[PDB]
Amino acid sequence: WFKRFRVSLPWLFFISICINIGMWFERWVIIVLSLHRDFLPSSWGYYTPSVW
Amino acid sequence: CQFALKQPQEKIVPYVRQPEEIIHGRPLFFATAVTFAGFGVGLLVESHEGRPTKIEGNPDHPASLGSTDLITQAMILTMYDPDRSQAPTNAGQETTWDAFVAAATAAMQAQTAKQGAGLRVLSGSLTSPTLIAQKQQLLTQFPQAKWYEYEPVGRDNANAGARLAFGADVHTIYRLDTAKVIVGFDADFTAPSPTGVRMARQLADGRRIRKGTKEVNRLYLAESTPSITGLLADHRLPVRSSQIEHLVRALATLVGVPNVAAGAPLSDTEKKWVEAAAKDLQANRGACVVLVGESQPPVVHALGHAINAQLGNVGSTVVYTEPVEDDPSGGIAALSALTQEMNAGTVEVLLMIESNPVYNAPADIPFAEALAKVPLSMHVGLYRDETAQQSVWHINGAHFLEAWGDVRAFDGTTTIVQPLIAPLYNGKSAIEVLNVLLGKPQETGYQTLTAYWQTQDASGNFRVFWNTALHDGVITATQARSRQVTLQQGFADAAPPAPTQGLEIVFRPDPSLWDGAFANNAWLQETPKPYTKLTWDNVALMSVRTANALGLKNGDVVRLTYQGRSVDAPVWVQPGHADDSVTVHFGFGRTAAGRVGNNVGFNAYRLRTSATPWFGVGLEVAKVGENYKLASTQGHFLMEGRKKDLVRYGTLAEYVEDEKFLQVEKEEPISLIGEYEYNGYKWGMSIDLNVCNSCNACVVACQSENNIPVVGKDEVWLGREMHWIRIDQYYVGDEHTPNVYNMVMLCQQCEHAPCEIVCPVAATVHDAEGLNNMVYNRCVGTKYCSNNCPYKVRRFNFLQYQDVPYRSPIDASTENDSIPVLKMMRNPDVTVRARGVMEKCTFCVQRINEARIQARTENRRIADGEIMTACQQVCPTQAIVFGDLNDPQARVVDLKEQPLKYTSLDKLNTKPRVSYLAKIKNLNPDLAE
Ligand code: SF4
Ligand code: SF4
Ligand code: SF4
Ligand code: F3S
Repeated sequence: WFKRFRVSLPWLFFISICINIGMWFERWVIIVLSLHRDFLPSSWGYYTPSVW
Repeated sequence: CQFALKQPQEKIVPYVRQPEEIIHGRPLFFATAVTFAGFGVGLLVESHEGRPTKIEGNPDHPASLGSTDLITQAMILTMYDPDRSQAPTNAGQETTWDAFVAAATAAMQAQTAKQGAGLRVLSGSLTSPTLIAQKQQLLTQFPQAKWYEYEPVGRDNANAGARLAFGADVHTIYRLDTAKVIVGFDADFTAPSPTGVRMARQLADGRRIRKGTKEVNRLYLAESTPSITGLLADHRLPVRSSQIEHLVRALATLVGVPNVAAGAPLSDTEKKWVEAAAKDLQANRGACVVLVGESQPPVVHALGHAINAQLGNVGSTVVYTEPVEDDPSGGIAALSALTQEMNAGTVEVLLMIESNPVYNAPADIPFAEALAKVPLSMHVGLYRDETAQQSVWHINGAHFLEAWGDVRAFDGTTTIVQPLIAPLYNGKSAIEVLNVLLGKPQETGYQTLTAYWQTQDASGNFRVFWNTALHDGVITATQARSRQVTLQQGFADAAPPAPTQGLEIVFRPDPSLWDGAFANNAWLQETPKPYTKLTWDNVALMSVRTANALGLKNGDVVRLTYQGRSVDAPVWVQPGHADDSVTVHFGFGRTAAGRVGNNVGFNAYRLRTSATPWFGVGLEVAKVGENYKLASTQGHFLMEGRKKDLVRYGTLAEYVEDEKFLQVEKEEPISLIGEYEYNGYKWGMSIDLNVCNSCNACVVACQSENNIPVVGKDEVWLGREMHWIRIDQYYVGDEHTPNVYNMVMLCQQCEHAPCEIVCPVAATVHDAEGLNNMVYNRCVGTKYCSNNCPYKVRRFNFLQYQDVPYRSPIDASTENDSIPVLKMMRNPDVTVRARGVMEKCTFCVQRINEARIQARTENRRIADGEIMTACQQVCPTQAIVFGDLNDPQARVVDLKEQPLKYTSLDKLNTKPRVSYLAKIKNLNPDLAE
């Protein structure tokens, strides 16, 4: 919102890091956080991602 | 990854001389039986072309009225197990069979100068008439020889408590056709026990809730460990298992039994349970039963008959008969009697037939070290058990689908064990082994079997009897006749001891793995244990109260030290369990089971005592572990407010007053997505969750039938178990004493299937018959369908799940190489899925297609009972009912009209084709609150 944190590239580069990581967690909230606990509580997983 | 421009030149080998009965492409069911505990179960096995493929119950047999057990179902993998013994071993070195007869008959001639003094035998509690009759020839040809019967789980107390209360020994036959009130203390009778299938159906036949039912069994259970009887139990009470022995003494004083002399005051809530039960047994006296499990001491089984005969159950419900087994005075006391004889070097020829006591020893009877103190110790077992590692000889086993033998079920109905196949490896069963000891080696098993039954058949001809005995299996001519009893009183005059304080380890057989004789069976191991959905692990179950006291979690690794012996076991908190007590599972840690049960830890046999072999109060837990895998399939064990979509429960107190009291009245839901008509066969299923006691026999029946692959424990903990049908415990409320309900979950075959609109290549489509067709070949492994499936029934072949306990699935050098022995247990009309292919409960299309095509060939329609799915005709309780919905006189369309009928997740209009029935559980007025 503030031009102080937009023209200043170290902040725009830190906010962009915080969005690329943040918008990855949105795709994790939408997919895994909504799949691992759904209908039928007897089908609740966790998905710790493997090394691959 | 297999690839080729053309599939290889598949060969078509015909017979060399085709039998007059084998039509290629047709099941040709046989009629055999299986010695579970010496008693028969009466099978009816699918013999495709010589080889068996699928084990089913013989509807004419009393021990299994058309439905099988959990162990009994997966014993087609135990046969087609590549770890089965393939040749005899002389002192570990593999040798031939005819070399054993050379050194076994040389030992008989060395045991003939001496009048058969060192020819002890360690068979396990056999009831086979032809094996009894050869035991008789062995004990008169060698008069001083002895035959010690040792089964680690068998009737050690119930047979020693029967003669403790009656004088001579009797064999009780409980009947639940007429039993309105069951009070079974520690009675796991709907268990893998020999009468488990019948006592599950006869108990379920009492709780068949319908449009107008008003009277239902009650089943007060009183058991320390939550068991598959506690699901059907309407008042289960978590008891310490040291109070049971004087919880029956309290019931035997309310019911009037003269000299019980009860002691050790019970509780505020265990006493309220024993007044309400006794006030319920005094009513409906003739139609009731007081069962007693095996864990209890013999004085409790003596009181189990002191109450049954006091309520007039003799002749009506409890029937005492001649003992079916040969000697009931064997077991833990006969194993110690032989071990004290193997010490000092009295034993010279020790044929351990099937007992495997080097593993099954109670750790006080030192059989491991008493062995090798004998010069010649044989063994005839299908697996090279921990005895074969230490015994000199080891004859191959000849698994019951390869052996010409017989059994004798409960009530004495003998069943000729009928070999479907000739033994894959040279068998030499227990009858073909005693022929070596008797001195008639070249005389096969079938020769002695008829040489005994020609004597026992005095009525009419033989081929009109023998083939009728082989056709039905059930001979039902040796029915164990009744016996007048006396019930000599005063057996309870001995005062009960001072109640000992401390945590109690209660020894229990594992539902799935009974006594470790089936530990290499990958099917009944991957199968989740009933209450705790663990698969490949033996655990120390504790109640939530008696683990928050020790500060324990679901993953720690405790060191159970009971009377000097430590075991280093995991821990799994079980809500229904009892306070200050842990349980154990019999038969897991086997050093030489094979490649499947080779290191599944926590051998619980090394904690027993042979004086407290089923429960003891001298345990010190003292956690020494931090984290363990504990692969369980379920996940959340709580009905998270999602009743009306999960198993709906109620009580008969509010079912007689309003039949439709849990059927929610909802309007016709709007559906934009068209509507299709199924004018053909409308294949539907109606599960009755009121009687689903989580026997897990339907879980294996879908594995034996649908070629479902076993998965390793490393990949079940990742939630990748292949199980098209699963039973779901849900533990509603009061985590110290929770009621537990099952909703056996399979593919609902939704008419508006959401898992179909989401397959990009259109693999999973619906049918004109009305069931979701999973096509395993068009499946590119997108795996999206499960994410749209509301029930998450669809299971995905993530890796090459095939022969997984025999080849770790995380490899690919052998993922196209198949075990040749395992290729025979697979169903020849179900696709053996490759990797990257989703699967689901297909209503057994392999049975619908082969029957519809047989119907269209004969220009007729499908009969109501002609298409039984694999999980329908294996469920002992007959919960699952599958059939045509368009046929108006069908047992499903007359079962989907019940007031309890509901479908899972009807808030999203999938139109599920399976329709569960609610769990009405007949609460007592003066016991509930
Ligand atoms: S439905 Fe499944 S769990 Fe229930 S009794 Fe039948 S086989 Fe056992
Ligand atoms: S219940 Fe699940 S697997 Fe069966 S048709 Fe519906 S979405 Fe597919
Ligand atoms: S119908 Fe057959 S394949 Fe489907 S869940 Fe039941 S047993 Fe398994
Ligand atoms: S969505 Fe499609 S292709 Fe295969 S596994 Fe699932 S079906």
